[PDB]
Amino acid sequence: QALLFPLCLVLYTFSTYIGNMMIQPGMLAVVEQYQAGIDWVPTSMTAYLAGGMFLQWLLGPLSDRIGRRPVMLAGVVWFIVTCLAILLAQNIEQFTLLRFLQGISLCFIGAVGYAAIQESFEEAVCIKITALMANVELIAPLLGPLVGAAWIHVLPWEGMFVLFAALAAISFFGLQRAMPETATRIGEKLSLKELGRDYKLVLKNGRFVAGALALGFVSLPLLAWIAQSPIIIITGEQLSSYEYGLLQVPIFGALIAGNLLLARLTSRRTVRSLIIMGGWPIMIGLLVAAAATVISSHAYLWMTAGLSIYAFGIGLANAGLVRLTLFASDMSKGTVSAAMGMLQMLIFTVGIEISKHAWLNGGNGLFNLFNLVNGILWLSLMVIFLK
Ligand SMILES: O=C(N[C@H](CO)[C@H](O)c1ccc([N+](=O)[O-])cc1)C(Cl)Cl
Ligand SMILES: [Pr+3]
Ligand SMILES: [Pr+3]
Repeated sequence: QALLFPLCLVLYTFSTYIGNMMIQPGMLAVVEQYQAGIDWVPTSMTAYLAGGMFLQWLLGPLSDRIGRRPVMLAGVVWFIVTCLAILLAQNIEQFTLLRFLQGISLCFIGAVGYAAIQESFEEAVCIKITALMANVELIAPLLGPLVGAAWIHVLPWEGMFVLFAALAAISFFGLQRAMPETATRIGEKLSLKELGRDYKLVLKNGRFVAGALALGFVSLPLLAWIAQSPIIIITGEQLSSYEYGLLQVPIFGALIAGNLLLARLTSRRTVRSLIIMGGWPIMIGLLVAAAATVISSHAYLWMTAGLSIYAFGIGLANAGLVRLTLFASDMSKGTVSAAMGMLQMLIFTVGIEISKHAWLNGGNGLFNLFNLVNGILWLSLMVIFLK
């Protein structure tokens, strides 16, 4: 009778995710409205993700000391305010700063929201909620760009931010009445020296770092495609909004297909064999995209096929590498999760920006060549990581 709590956390999580996914196709309308160059399109996502890594390391220990309730509720409010505030941005620089401020809201989901879930419910009921949250993460990158392309076809980009704020408001009120206080160290002081030392400690573990870096590198081509596909397809190939959306279907559908095969194979395959199994489509897909576009710069259908094959591999291999990276360090899971989360976002932010310059200077060929080296770096780390 009190399932309002995990339900409203799912709603909030969903809203921060479309806070990125719906926005990207709208970015072409944003830069036209500010009369800014196309180079600002991928940067919207870069700033959002950079904000997502800013406070990651702090919120867990802090909410443990002052309460999961006030910290979680504060994050929801912060998202509401920054979503509305971007309506007042006067140039693309100001717009990009607010994307960064919005992205900080991402830190509250894992470090305090999910921490509260694990502390409240039975381990059997905890699996049901976790699975549901995983479903949302899988559905957002498919539906997001589709709904976002449909939105700006009829409605202003500003309207999307009003929608994000509204969904988060509903989420606030449910959390305000249903979230219990579960923080275990209320009243205790926080030492930033002890906290910083815990992070130096996790980063000393070479096998943990290899796994965490590998997760960043291997996912980068997907994230770069989310960031840049509007300018690649619409301004680069001179195609329509409809085709932009159509090309998302084989890519994110393959990702889903990869995850469903994972579920069917899990009882009769170890984590290690699934990573190796995914490596074939990961490497072949990225090779196909690169070879085709070097031969012919405008072979965007070959590019899309290569990325779908690669995306299938990710669906099969990623969750297993997450699990193994998590247990590669014997330290507290709060510290480990936050560390691996920050390492992968560091790669995403820097990688998208490199990817942007690669595309601007050399087109689809360079875009896909850079994705290929990221695949090679994942593979290089797995030869070491797996033993
Ligand atoms: O895009 C992915 N998701 C992972 C983890 O969910 C990635 O770390 C990520 C996290 C948050 C995010 N966002 O809300 O902007 C995007 C990617 C795929 Cl690699 Cl599954
Ligand atoms: Pr310490
Ligand atoms: Pr400690």
